[PDB]
Amino acid sequence: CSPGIWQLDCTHLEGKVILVAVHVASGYIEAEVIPAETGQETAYFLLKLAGRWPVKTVHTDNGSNFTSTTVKAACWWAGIKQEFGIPYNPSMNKELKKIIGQVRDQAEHLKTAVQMAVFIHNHKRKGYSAGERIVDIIATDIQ
Amino acid sequence: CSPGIWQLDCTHLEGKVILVAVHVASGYIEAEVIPAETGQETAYFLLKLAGRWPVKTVHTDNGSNFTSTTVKAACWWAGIKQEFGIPYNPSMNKELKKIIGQVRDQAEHLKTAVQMAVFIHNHKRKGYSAGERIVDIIATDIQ
Ligand SMILES: Cc1cc(C(=O)NC2CCCCCC2)c2c(c1[C@H](OC(C)(C)C)C(=O)O)[C@]1(CC2)CC[C@@H](C)CC1
Ligand SMILES: Cc1cc(C(=O)NC2CCCCCC2)c2c(c1[C@H](OC(C)(C)C)C(=O)O)[C@]1(CC2)CC[C@@H](C)CC1
Repeated sequence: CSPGIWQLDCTHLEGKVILVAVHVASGYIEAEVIPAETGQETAYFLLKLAGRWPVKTVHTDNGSNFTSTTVKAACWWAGIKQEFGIPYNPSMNKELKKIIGQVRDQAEHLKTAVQMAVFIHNHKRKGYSAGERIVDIIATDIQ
Repeated sequence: CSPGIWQLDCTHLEGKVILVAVHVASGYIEAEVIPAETGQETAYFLLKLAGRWPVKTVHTDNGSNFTSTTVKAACWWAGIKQEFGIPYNPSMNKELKKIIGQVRDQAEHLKTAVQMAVFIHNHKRKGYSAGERIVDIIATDIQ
């Protein structure tokens, strides 16, 4: 997979919304609890992500996520296009919920447990970790 | 400078608080508006940062920032130590305020303009950009 492709999806836990972004080529994840599943939260999240990584295309399992003018304006400003090379055929959201449950009792707030789970996931040895693979993929792509 | 050293500081604009983290070796920045200048916001921010980058030591220009038990617990869990190799002698916070002012009229909310400014800063050509330098520094360090 190309080094600039990211997938964004929302999942639900404890009555709250978790926005999950996956760097498809490496398995690296960024995730955050958001108050509402809205175009404004999505747009703000995409702007943050694009300022930290070289985001070229974005995919999702719910295409209606990207219909708001707010999201479109954010993609426009950051130069993000929609991904079309990933067919929809009806993963880590469940594996991420697994880690959250493992650490949930260590934190009061769900948003804390989510970041603990992101940390665990990105640094776990699978023989590099996801965090190691993304930087080497993007670094190699620069050259 | 070592590839795992980050500097964290808060600055103020429009009556709000902006938390600014700098990867000292590359100039790469992450920044966010936070509601209050509190140990809980600092701790949560450090947990997010450490799950995304290999954070080994953290420095600051206001040492009292790191006295709360909440921050200490976060550093403990993520394995972060305090940096001692950067003497205090009384930069980018001003350069970042410069970019914010340049784009401020393009967004309603300050928090949006901040992320726009982070994007501009990390992708500006200075002949690589900060975003390119951090990944190559960390990738080279893995090997
Ligand atoms: C709200 C809250 C409060 C405290 C706190 O001040 N506890 C004191 C400690 C001193 C001795 C006992 C008296 C109680 C702590 C956390 C949190 C956490 O929320 C934030 C991320 C800070 C926003 C949460 O969601 O629970 C930690 C540990 C300490 C943060 C680090 C993390 C790995 C584990 C959870
Ligand atoms: C709150 C808000 C609302 C709208 C919006 O829905 N405008 C519509 C567009 C359709 C046509 C005119 C009618 C009005 C827009 C933004 C924001 C922004 O706050 C968030 C990041 C989304 C949380 C802000 O702080 O202003 C953007 C552009 C569009 C986001 C992208 C960014 C590069 C520039 C600012």
